[PDB]
Amino acid sequence: VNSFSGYLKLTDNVYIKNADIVEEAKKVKPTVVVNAANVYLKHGGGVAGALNKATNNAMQVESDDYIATNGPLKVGGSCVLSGHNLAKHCLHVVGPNVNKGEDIQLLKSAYENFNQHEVLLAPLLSAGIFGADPIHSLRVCVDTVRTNVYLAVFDKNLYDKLVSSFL
Ligand SMILES: Cc1nn(C)cc1[C@H]1CC[C@@H](CO)N1c1ncnc2[nH]ccc12
Repeated sequence: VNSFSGYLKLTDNVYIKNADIVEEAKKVKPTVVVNAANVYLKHGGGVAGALNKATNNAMQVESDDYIATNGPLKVGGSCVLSGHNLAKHCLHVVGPNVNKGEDIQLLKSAYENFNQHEVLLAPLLSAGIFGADPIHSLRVCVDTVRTNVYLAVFDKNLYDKLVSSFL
């Protein structure tokens, strides 16, 4: 039993809700919140911009030190950093950004990072400003993640379509 509330159950391990991931994290304080990161950990917009703003830019400060030490992530890769006031940890995961021409096949690799964590709050990778088809992202999520994932979808219209079209 966990404290996630109001989710629709899609499969044995995948759950979905129309929610603002910032507000969900603040309420639940999950062990792991997933960020829709880029390889530079520049949290300027999209989910990343919103999560960072909610930390009063502390996420960005920590991220800049991470990059200065380690260099950029790989597309499809991840790193674990602090969750600040939102979660114990933040798993920064880089899905391909179609608006950069990045291989959508890397979306499965991106979701594989979730399997290193027993329970996560997460957005649909490569959705929103990363330009991928959110229906496809949900399919890859369900077919790749085996741990318990609670998916937050900001846009109410898109959520209804993901549910209604889910196979
Ligand atoms: C814009 C945007 N850019 N990216 C990378 C994702 C999004 C939006 C669109 C689709 C949805 C994916 O779950 N997503 C969010 N979902 C939940 N909380 C959120 N807070 C802020 C954004 C957001």
